[PDB]
Amino acid sequence: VMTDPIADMLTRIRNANMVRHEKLEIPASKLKREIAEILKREGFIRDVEFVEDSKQGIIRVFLKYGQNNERVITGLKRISKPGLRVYAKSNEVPRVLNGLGIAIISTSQGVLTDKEARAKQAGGEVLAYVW
Amino acid sequence: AVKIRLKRMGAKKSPFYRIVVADSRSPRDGRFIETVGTYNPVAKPAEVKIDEELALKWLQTGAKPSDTVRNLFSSQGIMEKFHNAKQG
Amino acid sequence: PTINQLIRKGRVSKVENSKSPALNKGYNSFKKEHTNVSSPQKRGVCTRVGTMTPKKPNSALRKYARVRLTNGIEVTAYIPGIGHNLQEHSVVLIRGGRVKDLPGVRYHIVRGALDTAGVENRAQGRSKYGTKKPKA
Amino acid sequence: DPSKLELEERLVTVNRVAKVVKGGRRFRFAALVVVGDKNGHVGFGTGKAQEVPEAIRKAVEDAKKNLIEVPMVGTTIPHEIIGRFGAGNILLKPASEGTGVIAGGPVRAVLELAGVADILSKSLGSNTPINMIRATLQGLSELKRAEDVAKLRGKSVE
Amino acid sequence: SERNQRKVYQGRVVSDKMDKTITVVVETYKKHTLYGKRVKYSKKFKAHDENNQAKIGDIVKIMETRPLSATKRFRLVEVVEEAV
Amino acid sequence: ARYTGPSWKLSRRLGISLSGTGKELEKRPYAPGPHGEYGLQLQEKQKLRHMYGVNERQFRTLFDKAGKLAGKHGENFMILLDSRLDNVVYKLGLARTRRQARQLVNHGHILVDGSRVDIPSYLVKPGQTIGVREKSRNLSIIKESVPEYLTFDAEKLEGTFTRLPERSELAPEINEALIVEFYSR
RNA sequence: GGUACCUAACCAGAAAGCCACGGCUAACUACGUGCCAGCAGCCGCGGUAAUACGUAGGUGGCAAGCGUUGUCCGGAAUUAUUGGGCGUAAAGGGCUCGCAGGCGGUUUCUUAAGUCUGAUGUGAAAGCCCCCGGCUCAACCGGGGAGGGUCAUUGGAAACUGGG
RNA sequence: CGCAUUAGCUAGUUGGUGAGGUAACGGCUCACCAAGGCGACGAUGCGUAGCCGACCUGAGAGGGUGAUCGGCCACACUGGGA
Repeated sequence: VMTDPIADMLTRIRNANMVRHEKLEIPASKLKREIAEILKREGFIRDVEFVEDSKQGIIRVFLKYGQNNERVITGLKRISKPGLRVYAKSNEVPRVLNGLGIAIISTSQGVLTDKEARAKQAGGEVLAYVW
Repeated sequence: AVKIRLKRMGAKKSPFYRIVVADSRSPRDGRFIETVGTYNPVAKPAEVKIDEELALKWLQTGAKPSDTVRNLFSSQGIMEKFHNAKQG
Repeated sequence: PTINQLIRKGRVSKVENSKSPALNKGYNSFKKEHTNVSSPQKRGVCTRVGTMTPKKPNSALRKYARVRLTNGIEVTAYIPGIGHNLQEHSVVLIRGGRVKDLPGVRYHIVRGALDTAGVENRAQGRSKYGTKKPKA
Repeated sequence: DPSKLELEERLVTVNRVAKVVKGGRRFRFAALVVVGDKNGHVGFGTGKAQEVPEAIRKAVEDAKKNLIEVPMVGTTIPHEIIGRFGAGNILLKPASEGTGVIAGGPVRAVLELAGVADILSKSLGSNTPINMIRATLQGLSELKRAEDVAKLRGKSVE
Repeated sequence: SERNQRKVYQGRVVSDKMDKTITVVVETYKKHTLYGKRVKYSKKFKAHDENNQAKIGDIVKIMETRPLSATKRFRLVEVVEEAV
Repeated sequence: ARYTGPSWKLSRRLGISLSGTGKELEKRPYAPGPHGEYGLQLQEKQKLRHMYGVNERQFRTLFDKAGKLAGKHGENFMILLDSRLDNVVYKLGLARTRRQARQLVNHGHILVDGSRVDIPSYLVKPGQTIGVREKSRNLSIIKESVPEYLTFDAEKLEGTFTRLPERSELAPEINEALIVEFYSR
């Protein structure tokens, strides 16, 4: 049964992105919405749209390919997993591909990028890396 | 009793001492309560440095300085500060 | 394995047993038991001295001794160098070093130590053969 | 393109290889060769021949046809990568100036001819030189330039 | 200045069969050193309860004391939640 | 120990002039004996060691000490090596060769801030004034016998280490990266 | 202990060995031996051209040391958390039902055990590292600092995990 | 720390009530009463070990050591008592 919904969203992207699909549709949650909002603000995806429903909702994500059909997302990794969580101190907040990629950290301050979190001097649950 | 005495550090023919507060039964270079300063009799002149606030704290608790420590305290003017405190 | 599976039953490192296991005992006379003490050489008494045939494709007469060590273990040793003075009842010093081509031979006798004499007319690698520096 | 750059070559190895035939064995010389400008272009070839000096010359020509461009920030690469090519598995971590090329065997040939001066590395997999160099070049092909990402992501390099 | 504090532990009762004596259990999460997963650890404690208030199942508070026997180093303070 | 052997065959093996003049490599610029990557790394280490004339154990530790400093490891490693007093004496021109400069120091002809230093491997620091002692002011070898990081005065026979070299001043024959490589094994 | 140190006088005079040299691995030739004597960590070498045996000349690496053995760690992303796997290479339980255990969809409120963060106390001295200073240098020694807790105590934040 | 090719272990044992004893709390001891207590989170047994600051190795995680120096413990022919 579904155990990691976040991993699933990351994997959905990864897979769509592998076959250069235009868009994909992920069952929503508050955190999935927040993740997707980050990806947009960092320019890993073109757009995100929220479709409401009787069930949980749907997030539509629109993948972003540069000219020469180059993928903007190279990779996405789930770090903290259900079967072994990972938390980072503020000084240990991970750099991803030496700054070209990003880390999404769930913090008390909120779900932030690595840059974001390091500025607010926060740590928290390291959800994913994206490069 | 609690003493104030010299702990031998340094190397074979070049002694250096730290002035430590120590119970009497403790081994010379072993267990001690607090470091109070440092005496380097080898240099010319003998380099002495003492942290009064502790030295006096421990004189007034009734740690007794060993003969040399006493004389080191004298030259920095501790023994005066100790004597004048018991009066005023 | 899953993390939970490691928490339950961890990783188990291998055992790396000694290349020279007769050096790695002692013997306590009073207790009559083996000690577990590694040593860099041992002493022992030659119970036999002979020659062995190497395993193929090598061919020679390889000079060996059958030594009973101070710790009461009995071991075959190789006798290196050209020509030696070991008979039965010689007191020898064995070191570590298997001879590859001699099945059973895990130790080398030390030349120049105890009753084992140095190699005669050796002039290069002398120290490895227990031989003093010829001139003066 | 290879006829405007001036390339140093390095022989990585030469195996004698052997095909069974009716009356015995046909021995040839398979020369594996890296070549580079020492300014961010590197690449490798093989040549097979009946005599060694020709096998090298064939391999060198091959390497000039299959160059790649290595992205380099300062004297190092932009960011960490793990270049895989079947069992070949090379870690490449960027390093501070004056570090030197801390790398092993074939991987060193590639990086030194590429013109990386400061890099950490480690062969985490196979050491068969062909697939070690393949892996290394996979790695160097997958390095992303910080300007190129910024144009992809629609951001500043700052 | 004020008194220094004894340790307090909120736990669950797992026996009442002894006279005036409950066996509380405290369940806490100790990290594994190597792996980093938190693991459920249980520590039983004998505590002294004078009026036999606490029964098997109850979520009790306890406080450390001087030794009250070979094993009892705690007294029952409160019964925070009763059994079902 | 020190190497007291022939100075030329070292130059000839390495394929550089260690004296800096060229003269070991005038007649026979090829290896000693009848036959005239690890190699090249080793060659480069032995280049720099044999030039300045230190034994490996002291050289490997002078490299470990230079690592702790801030900047390029190879660069800073050459800088200390240059600071050695035997070398500074030789650079100030008080001696014709490094082996003379050593012996000058070792036998106690040199002063550093007025005081006798009889240690070739003394690591000279900026500000410090190298001088000859008064017993040895009229040594033949000194009278017989300069970079910008140093300053000299041939009247007074006393120099000064005014700054640290900077690497462009030091021996450009040396690829110090190779030596940093040599040690990373 | 007339010991360190210092001054004066005399003499290159009294003071270099050890291992290696086929590859790994720096540095090669000759003679002797001829699967023998021997070498060897490994691949192996030795039956007439032996750079691998023994010697000699030289060369190389170190140096008052140099080799050898033993033991430990590394090389060994070779018990793999970092950091491996299981079609055919070693590796999917013969198959179920399941107790414990591990894991758990979506929203909102709340707690705050986890988690993040602050302050305080403590984690001796020496050591290691850093910055200085003393021995002619260094080793060594000293001073000031830093580090180091599944740490205690007491405040904050509340997304995530755990309660309710 | 190792061992399940060690799974049960305990009967002053676990708790209580008194008294005695101790510098002091306490099965510490004794009497009486109760039936408890511990253990698959590994009890119990067997084997091995003084522990630590540190030290060695390693990119680190980790592994190995616990000479010297400092802390703590234990022991003083062996077993027991004052």
